[PDB]
Amino acid sequence: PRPTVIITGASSGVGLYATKALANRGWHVIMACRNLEKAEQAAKNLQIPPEAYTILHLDLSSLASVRGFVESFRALNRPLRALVCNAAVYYPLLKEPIYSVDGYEITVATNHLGHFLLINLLLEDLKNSPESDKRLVILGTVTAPDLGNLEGFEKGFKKPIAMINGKPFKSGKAYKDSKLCNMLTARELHRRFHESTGIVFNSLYPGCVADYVSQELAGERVAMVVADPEFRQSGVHWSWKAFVQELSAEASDEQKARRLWELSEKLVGLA
Ligand SMILES: NC(=O)c1ccc[n+]([C@@H]2O[C@H](COP(=O)([O-])OP(=O)(O)OC[C@H]3O[C@@H](n4cnc5c(N)ncnc54)[C@H](OP(=O)(O)O)[C@@H]3O)[C@@H](O)[C@H]2O)c1
Repeated sequence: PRPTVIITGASSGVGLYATKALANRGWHVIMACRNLEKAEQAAKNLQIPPEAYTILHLDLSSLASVRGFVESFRALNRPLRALVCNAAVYYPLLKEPIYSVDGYEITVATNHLGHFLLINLLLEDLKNSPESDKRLVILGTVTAPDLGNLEGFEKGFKKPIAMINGKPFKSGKAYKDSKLCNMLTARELHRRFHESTGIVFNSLYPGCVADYVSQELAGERVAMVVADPEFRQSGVHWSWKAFVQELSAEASDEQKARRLWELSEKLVGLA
């Protein structure tokens, strides 16, 4: 019946090669992508058997699209074994911010807020699934950049607010802030839900993937964290030969992780 894993941002890079690696291991991969034609071209391009994947539309920068993707996935009537939050956007050259359809600065909106809504919905599916070895894996970063007292979120994160700490827009820092949000979400997931659900919640940094380690190897590392018994440990950040990486003070701040969660629920319409 083939275990089922959802991978966001599966049409390129780490996510595409993770799709390849898990399809090779006998999994059925849901490629959750925003450009359906680029995704089908990429899967064919890597010679992934069509039995092993299903492409569904997901645009993380639109909260309505997130809910639409979840609807489409649930219509397949496939029990979920794992979720990989891999998609990310980075805009190195912007000097002024870009806002999502929902009104949110696009880097944080895509990399954190859209994933945050997706996680909260698909947690329901992981809980209900009868699989015994269920995992939610978040792609993190090397930096283990600062959210202040989350003033930008406390005020609702609408234009002209463009940074989580409410200070002036900086595009490179917006990216790092968004990856710190990913790390804090992985930590709060473990704290709140690991004992209650038995789901393994962790993160990983696969290495520096110019395009240094290859995209193919990075994808294989994602597959190990998803599938291999040696990585069945909740609440840890894996880094590379793999080791448990101690996190920064800000990423280990449990009050901040909880407050980020509460404010994020509000911003995505879950409160
Ligand atoms: N590259 C590195 O060295 C490195 C290092 C550490 C961590 N990471 C992390 O690894 C993960 C993947 O990175 P990558 O290097 O493989 O980058 P990538 O090749 O540019 O792939 C990013 C994927 O995310 C998707 N994406 C962007 N916006 C989206 C949206 N609104 N909705 C749905 N999907 C969206 C992209 O879709 P499109 O194909 O349509 O553009 C693309 O498939 C990220 O979380 C990144 O932070 C990367």
